[PDB]
Amino acid sequence: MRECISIHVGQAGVQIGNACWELYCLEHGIQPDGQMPDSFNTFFSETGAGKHVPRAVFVDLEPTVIDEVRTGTYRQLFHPEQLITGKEDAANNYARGHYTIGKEIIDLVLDRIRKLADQCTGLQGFLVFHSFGGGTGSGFTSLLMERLSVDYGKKSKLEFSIYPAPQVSTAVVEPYNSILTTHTTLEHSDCAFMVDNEAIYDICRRNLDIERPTYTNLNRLISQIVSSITASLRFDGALNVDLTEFQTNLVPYPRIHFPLATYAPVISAEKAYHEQLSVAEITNACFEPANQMVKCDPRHGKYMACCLLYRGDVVPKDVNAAIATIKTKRIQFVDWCPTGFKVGINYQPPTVVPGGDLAKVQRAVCMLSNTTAIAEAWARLDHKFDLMYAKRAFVHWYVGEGMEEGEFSEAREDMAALEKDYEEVGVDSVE
Amino acid sequence: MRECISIHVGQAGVQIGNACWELYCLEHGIQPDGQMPDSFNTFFSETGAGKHVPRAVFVDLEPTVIDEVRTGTYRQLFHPEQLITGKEDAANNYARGHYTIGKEIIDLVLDRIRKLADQCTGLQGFLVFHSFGGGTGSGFTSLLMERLSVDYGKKSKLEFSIYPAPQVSTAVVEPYNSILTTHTTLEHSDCAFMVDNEAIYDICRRNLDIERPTYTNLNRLISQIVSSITASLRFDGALNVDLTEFQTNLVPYPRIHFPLATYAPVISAEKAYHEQLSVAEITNACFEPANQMVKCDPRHGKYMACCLLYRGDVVPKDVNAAIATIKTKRIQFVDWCPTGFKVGINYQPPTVVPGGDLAKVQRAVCMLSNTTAIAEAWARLDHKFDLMYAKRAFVHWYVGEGMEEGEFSEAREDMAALEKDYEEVGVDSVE
Amino acid sequence: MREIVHIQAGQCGNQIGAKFWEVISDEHGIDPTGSYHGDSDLQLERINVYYNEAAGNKYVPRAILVDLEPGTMDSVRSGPFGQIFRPDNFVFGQSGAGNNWAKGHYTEGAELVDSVLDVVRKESESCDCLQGFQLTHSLGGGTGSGMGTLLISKIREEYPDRIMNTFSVVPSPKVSDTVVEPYNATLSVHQLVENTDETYCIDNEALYDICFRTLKLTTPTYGDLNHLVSATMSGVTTCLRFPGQLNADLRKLAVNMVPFPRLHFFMPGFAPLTSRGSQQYRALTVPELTQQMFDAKNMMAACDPRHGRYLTVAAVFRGRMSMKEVDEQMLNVQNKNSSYFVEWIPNNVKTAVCDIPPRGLKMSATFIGNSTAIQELFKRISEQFTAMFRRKAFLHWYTGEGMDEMEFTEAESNMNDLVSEYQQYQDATAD
Amino acid sequence: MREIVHIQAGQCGNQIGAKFWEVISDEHGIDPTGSYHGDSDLQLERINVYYNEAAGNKYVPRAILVDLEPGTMDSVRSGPFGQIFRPDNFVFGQSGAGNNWAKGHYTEGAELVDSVLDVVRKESESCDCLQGFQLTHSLGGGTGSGMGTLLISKIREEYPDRIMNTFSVVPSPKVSDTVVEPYNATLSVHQLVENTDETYCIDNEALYDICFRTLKLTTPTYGDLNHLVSATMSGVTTCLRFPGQLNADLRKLAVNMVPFPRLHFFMPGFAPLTSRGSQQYRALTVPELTQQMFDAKNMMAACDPRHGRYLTVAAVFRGRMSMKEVDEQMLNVQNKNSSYFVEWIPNNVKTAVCDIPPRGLKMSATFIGNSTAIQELFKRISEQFTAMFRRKAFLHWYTGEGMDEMEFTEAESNMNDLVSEYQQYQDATAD
Ligand SMILES: CC[C@H](/C=C(/C)[C@@H]1C[C@@H](OC)C[C@H](O)C(C)(C)[C@@]2(O)O[C@@H](C[C@@H](OC)[C@H](O)C(=O)O1)C[C@@H](OC)[C@H]2O)CO
Ligand SMILES: CC[C@H](/C=C(/C)[C@@H]1C[C@@H](OC)C[C@H](O)C(C)(C)[C@@]2(O)O[C@@H](C[C@@H](OC)[C@H](O)C(=O)O1)C[C@@H](OC)[C@H]2O)CO
Ligand SMILES: Nc1nc2c(ncn2[C@@H]2O[C@H](COP(=O)(O)OP(=O)(O)OP(=O)(O)O)[C@@H](O)[C@H]2O)c(=O)[nH]1
Ligand SMILES: Nc1nc2c(ncn2[C@@H]2O[C@H](COP(=O)(O)OP(=O)(O)OP(=O)(O)O)[C@@H](O)[C@H]2O)c(=O)[nH]1
Ligand SMILES: Nc1nc2c(ncn2[C@@H]2O[C@H](COP(=O)(O)OP(=O)(O)O)[C@@H](O)[C@H]2O)c(=O)[nH]1
Ligand SMILES: Nc1nc2c(ncn2[C@@H]2O[C@H](COP(=O)(O)OP(=O)(O)O)[C@@H](O)[C@H]2O)c(=O)[nH]1
Ligand SMILES: [Mg+2]
Ligand SMILES: [Mg+2]
Repeated sequence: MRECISIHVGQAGVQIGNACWELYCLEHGIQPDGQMPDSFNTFFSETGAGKHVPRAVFVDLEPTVIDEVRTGTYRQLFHPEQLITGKEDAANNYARGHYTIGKEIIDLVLDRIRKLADQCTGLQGFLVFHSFGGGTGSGFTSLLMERLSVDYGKKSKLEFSIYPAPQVSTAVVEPYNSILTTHTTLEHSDCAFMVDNEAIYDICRRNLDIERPTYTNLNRLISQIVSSITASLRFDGALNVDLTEFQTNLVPYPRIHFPLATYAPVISAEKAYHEQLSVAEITNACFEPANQMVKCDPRHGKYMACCLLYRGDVVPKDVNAAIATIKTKRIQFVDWCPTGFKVGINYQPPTVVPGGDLAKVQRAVCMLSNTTAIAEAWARLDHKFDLMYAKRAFVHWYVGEGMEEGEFSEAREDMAALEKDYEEVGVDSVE
Repeated sequence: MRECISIHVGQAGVQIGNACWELYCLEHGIQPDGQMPDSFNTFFSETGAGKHVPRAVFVDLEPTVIDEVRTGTYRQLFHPEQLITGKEDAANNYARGHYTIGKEIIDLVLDRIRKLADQCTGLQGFLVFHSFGGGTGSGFTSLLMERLSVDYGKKSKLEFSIYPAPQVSTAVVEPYNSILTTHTTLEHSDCAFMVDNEAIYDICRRNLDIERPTYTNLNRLISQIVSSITASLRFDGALNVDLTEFQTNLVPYPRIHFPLATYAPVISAEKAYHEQLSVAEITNACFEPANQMVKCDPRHGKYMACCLLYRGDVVPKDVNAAIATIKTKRIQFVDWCPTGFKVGINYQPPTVVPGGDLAKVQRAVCMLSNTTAIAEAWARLDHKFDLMYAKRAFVHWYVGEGMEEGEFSEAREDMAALEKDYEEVGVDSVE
Repeated sequence: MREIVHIQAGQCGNQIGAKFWEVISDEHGIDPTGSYHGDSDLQLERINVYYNEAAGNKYVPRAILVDLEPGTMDSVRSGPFGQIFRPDNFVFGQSGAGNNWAKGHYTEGAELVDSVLDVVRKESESCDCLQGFQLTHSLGGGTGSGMGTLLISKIREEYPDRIMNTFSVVPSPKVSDTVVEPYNATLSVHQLVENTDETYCIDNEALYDICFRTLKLTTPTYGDLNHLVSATMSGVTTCLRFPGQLNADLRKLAVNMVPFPRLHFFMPGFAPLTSRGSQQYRALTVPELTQQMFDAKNMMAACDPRHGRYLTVAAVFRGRMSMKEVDEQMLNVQNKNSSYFVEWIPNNVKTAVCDIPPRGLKMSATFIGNSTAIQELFKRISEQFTAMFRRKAFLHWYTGEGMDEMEFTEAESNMNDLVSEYQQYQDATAD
Repeated sequence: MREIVHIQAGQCGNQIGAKFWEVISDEHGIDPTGSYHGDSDLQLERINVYYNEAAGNKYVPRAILVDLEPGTMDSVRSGPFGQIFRPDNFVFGQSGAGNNWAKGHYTEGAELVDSVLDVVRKESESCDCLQGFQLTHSLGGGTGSGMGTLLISKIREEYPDRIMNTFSVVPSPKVSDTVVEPYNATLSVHQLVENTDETYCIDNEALYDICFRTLKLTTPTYGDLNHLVSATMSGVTTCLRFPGQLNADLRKLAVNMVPFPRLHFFMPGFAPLTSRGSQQYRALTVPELTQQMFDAKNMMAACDPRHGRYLTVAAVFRGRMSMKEVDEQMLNVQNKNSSYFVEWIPNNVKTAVCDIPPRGLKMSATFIGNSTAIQELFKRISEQFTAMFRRKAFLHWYTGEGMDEMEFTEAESNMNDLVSEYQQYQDATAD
C-alpha cells in the first residue's frame, strides 16, 4: 500500500498540522477518538482495537505548542511518542536549531521516524512542514533533512514552507535563517512548496471577502492545498498521480525545485450563489496573478512547469479545452518546455470544515507551478541579507552558537548561483 | 511430572519471591489460602485437603524479612518450615554469609530442601534468587550452591541475580562480596541471569512512563521474566522448552554462563491504545539497547546466543520472519555461532496483576542473551575491586570472620581469567 | 517548562517587585496566602514559570529580595502579599549605604552577597530549565546599583548561558532625586554593559508625564507608577506563561532586539493607557494600539525617539486580534515613517501574540524599542559626570571605600564609547 | 529478635537518655506507666529490641543508668518517665569527680563498676540475641568519660563480638564549658579508639548554630537540644525496630562505614529541620532531604566537612519514597561534588530505607558521615592538650589519683597518630 509520513516542525509546522489532521479526519469520517463509527492506510495505522493512529511526527523545541495539542481536541489521536518536545526553543536562531539545540533531539526524532517507517509496506515519501526564519523550523529542519536523506536516499522528500513574504514582519533575523536553511535544503529536498502569509491575506480580503483572519483559518486554506495533493493517494481518480511523479513533472533541473501553489476556487457562499464555478472558470482563475499563494507576479517571468489537480465533478475533455485556452493566452513558457501541463483528476470532490469560512464546491483545482518569476523573490531575500550581513548585524548570535562566519559567505555564494540558475533557464534557448 | 524447586535467599531473593509467588497464584487461580475455587504440579504440591503448597525455600538470616511474609497476605501459602530464618544477618559480609553465620544454618536448609526434593517425581532443577553484595544473598548462596551441587550433580542449577549496577549504590562493600561470590559461583552454577536495578529504573521511566518506583513494582517486572521462563513447563506451547535445554542453548563454554535478560513489550495502557504490538514489533524491541535489563550497551560486543520465549498470540512463520530480519540487521554475532536463535512458543499469553502498572497484552517476548558485551561490566567490577583492595579497605571485616587474605587474591585472579575468556571468544576465529 | 528567577534589589527594586508579584499572582488566580483560586486551567498549567508549587496548593513565587538594610523588605513582609513569600528568600544586612555605590559593590555588598548567591543557587537547583534571571533594580541606588551590579557579574560567572535582563530605573533629565547620581549610575553601567544581556530603561520622569497627561491623574502615587511598570514586565513574559499564536521566548526577544552585544538598552512602552474618564470614547483596535505604541509621549524612558532611529522594535500583543491587522498595521508604520528606522535592517519589527489579555483589557500591547535616541540619556549622564568628576566632587565617599580613582576614568571611557557606538550607527548608511 | 542494651553515663548521658527514651516510647505507643497503647502491630511486634516485656502489659526499657553521684539520676526518676524504669537499673555511688577523669576511671569508678557490670550481665542474660550496646556519654565528664571509658573496656572483655557504639558529646571549638577538657577528652579517646566499634560525635556548639539558624529558635533549651540528638539516635536503629525496603542492621552500618579499625568516628546529621514558621513553604522531597543532609551547616558535629573528604556516607531514610528517587539523587551528589569523596572507594554511599516515618514527618533521613575533616577536631584537642600539658597544668589532680604521667604521653601519641592516619588517607591517591 502507498504510505506517507508527515512531519511537522516548529510553531508553524505543528499548528498547520493541526489544521491538516483535523481535515484528514473529517474527510475519512474519523472521529477525534480515532474511531470510525477504504483508503486510510496511507496516513493512518490500525491498532489492536481498530483505532486509527495518524502517521506523523511533531517536533517542536518549544513544548508550549505541543502542549496545546496534547490538551486539545485531538489529543486522543496521537501516540504520545509522536509528540516530541524540547525544553527551550531556538529563539529564531538557525544555529540553535541546527547545531546546539536540535543536535540533542534529532536522534530521538529519527528513531521515532524509523519505527514509524518500519510499519510501512511501501513508503512513498515524507511531507515536512516548516517555516523559514523559525529557529526550529528553519534550523532543525535543515538538520533533519540532512540525515533523513541518508537513511532514505530514494524516498520522496516533499516539504511545505512558509516563505518570509517580501513585505511582512514577525521576525527580524529572518533573511539569515532563511538563507542558511536554503543553502542546505537544496542538497536534500526533492520539492518545496512556497507559501506566503502575505499573499494569503490578500486572498482572504478579496476572495473570501473577509477581514481579520488568523492562523486559525489561514492554515485551513493551506490544508486544502495539502489535501488536494494527497487526495490522489487517498481516493480513486481518473488520473491518479503518485507523489513520485511530482519530481518528474515539476523539476527539470536538480537545484531548481520551488513550486508555487494556488487553489481555486476560493469564495464565500455569498458569491457562490451568484456564480457558476465551471471547470473552465476555475482553470482560468488559477492563472490570475491575484490568486497566487505567493507574492510574486508570475507575469514577470515564464513558466517552467505546471501541474493541475482537479477534484470532484470534472470532465477530461473540458479540462483539456480549458488548458488549450490557457496555452493560447499569450502566459509565457520557457522554450525548454513544449508541454508544461501535467494533470491529475480525482473523483473525490473537496469537502468543507464545519465552522470554516470557505463555501463548499462541486469541483476545485489545486495548481503547482514552477516558474522563473520566483527568482525575484530570491533576489529580494538575498538583498536583505546583504544589507544586514555587511554590518554583521546579529551575527554574534550565530557565532556564539558555533556557527562559522565563513558559513554565511558560503551560503550567500550558493544563493547567488541559484539566482543565476534561474536567469539561465529563462534565456530562451535558441540557436 | 516436571518439577521445580525455587530458592529465595536474602532480602532481595525473598522479596522478589513474594512478587513471584503472588503471580504464580494468580496465573493458576490459586487463592491466598491455597485454594483453587491442570499444570500445578511443578511448583505446587497437594496436601490432604487438596490445598496447594508452593515449592520453595526461603532463607534469610534477617528474620525481619520473613516475618513480613509470615504476617503477610500469603502467610497461608507456606509450610512454616519453608521459612527459615536466622537471628542475625551477614551485614554485607560475604564471610559471615559463607563461613561464620551461614555455616550454622545451611544444614537445616539442605535438609529441608532434601525433603522437598523427595516429594518429586522428576526434578528439573532449582531456581535460586539472590543479590550480589548481600551478605546473605552473596555469601550464603555461595555456600548453598557448593553443597547442592554435591547432592544434585545432575540437576539444573539456574539462578537469578541482581548485579550491582555500574552507577548505583545501596552498599559500599559490594565489589568485594560480588567477586567473592562469583569466584565460587562459576564452579557450580549452570546459568545465571543478570539483572540491574539501574536499567530497570530507566525502563520504568521511559517505557512505563512512570516515576517513583520501588521494589514493590520493580520486582513485579522481574517476576514477569521469571514467569515467562517457567511458563514453558506450566503451559502447553507450540515449542515447549525444558529447563535443561537452556544450558545447551545458552552456554557454549562452561565458565561463561551469564545471560542477560529483557522483556517486551513493557508499556502503559496509555500507549497500548495507540500502538499495535505485533510480533515483529515486539521482536525488534527486544534488541533495542534501551530495553535491556542490564546496563550494558550490547553494541559494544557480539552475541553468542539468544533465546526467545514467545507467549500468547504468535505465529511460527511470523516469528521466523522477524528473526530473519534481526539477522539482517548488521547486531553482530561471533563467528563461533552460525544460528544463534533458539525459540520457544507458549500458548498461554501474559497475564496482569491487579493494581499493577503494566498493561495487559495479547503477546509478549522474553529474551535471554549471552553476549560478550557483558565483559565490560565485569571489567568495571574488577576495577572497583582493585581500587579498594589496594589500600585493603574494609578487609579486616572479612579477615576477622576467618577469611584468608590470599583468598581475595585468588578470586581476583580467576576474575581476570574470566574477563580474558570473553576477550578470546570475541576474537572472530579465522584461519 | 522553563523557569525564571526574580531578583529584587534596593528599596526601589523591592517596592516595584512587590507590585509586580501582586500583578502576577492576580493573573494566575493566586491569592495572598498562595492558594490557587483561578478559573482557567492555563493559569495553573504553566504557573511553574514563576511559582514553585511548595506543598498542597501553596505556591511560592521564586523571588529573592535583597537589601543592605531592613526597613524596606520589612514593609514588604508587612504588606498584603508579604506572607506569600518564603522567609528564607529575604536576604539583607544591617547597614546602609546612602547611595554609596562603592559600599554596595564593595565594603558592604561583598559581605552580603556571600549569602544571597547561595539562595540563588538553591533556587536554580529547583528548576528544570532555567530560562534566566530578572533583576529589578534602580540606578543610582547604593544597593540597587551597587549590589545589583555585583550580583549580575556573579551570576553570569556561574550561568553564562542564561538570559539575564533587568528593569533598571534610570536617572531623570529633570530634577534629580539624588546628589551623586552621575557617579553611581556611571559606575554601574561601566559593568552592566558587559554583563546583562538586555536591559530596560524606565524613568520616573517620563512616567509622571504619562500620568498627568494620558492617564489624567493628579495624584501619581509611586504605587501607581509601579503598577504601570509591573504591567510592562508581565507583558514581556506572557509568552512564556500563556499560549498564543506567536510565542516569543525571552531569549528570542534578545535575539531580535540586540544586533550587537553592548547595544542592549531598550525603551519600554505600553498600550492602552486611556483614562477611565474617556475609556468610553475609544475603539480599542489594532490601529489604536499602534498609535499609542509608537507615540513618543508614551515612552516610559525619558528620551525622545523622534531624534533617533530604531534599530529594532518588538511588539507583543495580548488578547484577541487578527494576524492580518497586526502585520499590516506594523508595516504601515515602517512605510509611513521610514526615516525613523535604520536602513541597515529590512523589517525593523518583531511581533508576537498571546491569546491571554490583561485583566479587563481585551486588547493590549507592549512596546520594546531599541532606539539610537537612547544615546541622549548616556550623553546627559556623561556630561554631568565629568562636570562633577573634574571638581573631584564627593569622591572621598568612594575613595574612602577603597575605590581606585582609575575606575572612574574607565567607567567614563566605556560610557563615552557607548555613546559613540550609537552615534556611529545612528547615521551609518548601507552605501 | 536482636536486643540492644542502652547504657547511660554521666549527667549529660542521663539527661540525653531521658529524652531518648521519651522518644522511643512515643514511637512504640508506650505511655509513662509502661503500658502499651499503640495503633500499629509493628509498634509492639518488634518492641523487644529495646523493651523487656516484664509482666502483663508493662514494658521495661532495658537501660542502665550510671553516675558517680545522685542528684542527676534522681531527677530522672522524678521526671515523666522515671517510673518506666526498673529501680534496680539505677546504679550510682555517693561521690563526685569534678571532671576528674582519673577518678572516674580509677579511684571512684573502679568501685562503682563492680556493681554496674553485674546488672549488665543480667540484662544480657535476658536477651536472645544480643545485638550490641549503646552508650550515651559525654566527653570531658568525670563520669561520662571516666566511667564511660572503663565500662567500654570491661564490656568488650566479655562481649568481644558484639557491636558497641556510643554517642559521645565532644569538646567545643569555641567556648569550653570545662577547664580540663583537653585532658579528660584525650584520656578517654586514648582507650576509646581501641575499643568501641563506632562512635558518633555530637557537639553542642554545632547544635546551637542549627537551632538559632535553621530552626529559628531563640531559647535553645538543653531539652530541645537533646531532643534533636535523640531523634538521630532513634533513626539509627529504626531498621531494627521496623520493616522497610532496605533494612540496615546496626552491624551492617559498621561494615559499610568503617574501612579501617580505629578510624570509626562519625558526623551525624538529620533532615528535615524546617522551622514551623516556614514548614508551609517546603516540598519535602527526596531532593530536599539530600540538600539538607549534605549541607555542612546541618552537621551535628562541629567540623566543616568541606575541608575534607568522605570515606563513606550512610543515609537512612524513613517513611515513604521511591527507590529511584533515592538512588539517583545520591548518585547526583557524588557526581556533582566528586572532589569531596575519596577516590579510593567507588560508591561512597550506603543507603537504607524504613517504611516507618517519624511522628509527623512523612519523609525523614539521618546522615552518618565518615569524613576525614574530623581530623580537625582531634587536631584542636591535641594542640590544646599539649599547651596545658607542657605547663603541667592541673596535673596534680590526676597524679594525686594514682595516674602515671606516662599515660598522658601515651594518650597523646595515640591522638597524634589518629590525626596522621586521617591526614594520610585525606590525600592518599589510587596511583
Ligand atoms: C512610529 C514610531 C514613532 C515616531 C512618530 C514620528 C509617530 C508617527 C505617528 O504615530 C505612529 C503620529 C500619529 O500618526 C498621529 C499623527 C496620529 C499622532 O499620534 O501624532 C502625535 C505626534 C507624533 O510625533 C510627531 C507622535 O508623538 C509620534 O510619536 O508619532 C500627536 C497625536 O495627537 C493625537 C497624533 O496627531 C515613535 O514611537
Ligand atoms: C555533598 C556533601 C556536602 C558538601 C557540599 C560542597 C554541598 C553541595 C550542595 O549540597 C549537596 C550545595 C547545594 O547544592 C546548594 C548550592 C543548593 C546550597 O545548599 O549550598 C549551600 C553551601 C554549600 O557549601 C558550599 C552547602 O553548605 C553544602 O554543604 O554544599 C548554601 C545553600 O543555601 C540555600 C545552597 O545554596 C557536605 O555534606
Ligand atoms: N501560515 C502560518 N504561518 C505561521 C504560523 N506560525 C508561525 N508562522 C510563520 O512562521 C514564521 C515564524 O516561524 P515559527 O514557526 O513561528 O518559528 P519556530 O519554528 O517555532 O522557531 P522558534 O520559535 O524560533 O524556535 C513567521 O513567518 C510566521 O508568520 C501559522 O500557524 N501559520
Ligand atoms: N530488585 C531488587 N533489588 C533488591 C531488593 N532488595 C535488595 N535489593 C538489592 O540487593 C542488594 C542488597 O542485597 P540484599 O539482598 O538487600 O542483602 P541481603 O541478601 O539481605 O544480605 P544482608 O542484608 O547483607 O544479610 C542491593 O543491590 C539492592 O538494591 C528488591 O526487593 N528488589
Ligand atoms: N519607580 C520607582 N522609583 C523608586 C521607588 N522607590 C525609589 N525609587 C527611585 O529609586 C531611586 C532611589 O534609589 P533607592 O532604590 O531608593 O536606593 P537604594 O535602596 O540605595 O537602592 C530614585 O531615583 C527614586 O526616585 C519606587 O517605588 N518606584
Ligand atoms: N547535649 C547536652 N550536653 C550536656 C548535657 N548536660 C551536660 N552536657 C554537656 O556535658 C559536658 C559536661 O559533662 P557532664 O556529663 O555534666 O559531666 P559528668 O557528670 O562528670 O559526666 C559539657 O560539655 C556540657 O555542655 C545535656 O543534657 N545535653
Ligand atoms: Mg517555536
Ligand atoms: Mg538481609
